[PDB]
Amino acid sequence: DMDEDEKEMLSEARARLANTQGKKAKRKDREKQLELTRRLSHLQKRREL
RNA sequence: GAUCUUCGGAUCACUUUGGUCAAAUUGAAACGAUACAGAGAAGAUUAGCAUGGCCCCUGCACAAGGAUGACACUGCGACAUUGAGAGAAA
Ligand SMILES: [Mg+2]
Ligand SMILES: [Mg+2]
Ligand SMILES: [Mg+2]
Ligand SMILES: [Mg+2]
Repeated sequence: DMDEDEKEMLSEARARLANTQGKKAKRKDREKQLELTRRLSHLQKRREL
């Protein structure tokens, strides 16, 4: 337990240090990812037609 | 027509029309239904003020609210070289 719990906090800390984007960065990129993914299906409909 | 007065002749009164349709689908609000997604500040929860306009609603308002109303970028570069080595073209 004690060896295991030390290794958990050591991995959680590597996440904190790694990313600074915040809520607005993550939600703004998903909007890009949805719009881009939406087109690829929409453009295939144009070639299909 | 009326009043004077020769049956002539006077005199009074003078050009309307507020129209985005000439008869409610195809010429002046959009919202609503549905589907998805589902709320700032570098752990998580959290008050806010501003900031900039081809974004705007509520409001008599130069009060105040509306998520802090919402939305918001950050490669370039006015190009020097040094010294050496290799390559193709004069
Ligand atoms: Mg306000
Ligand atoms: Mg808030
Ligand atoms: Mg409020
Ligand atoms: Mg504001």
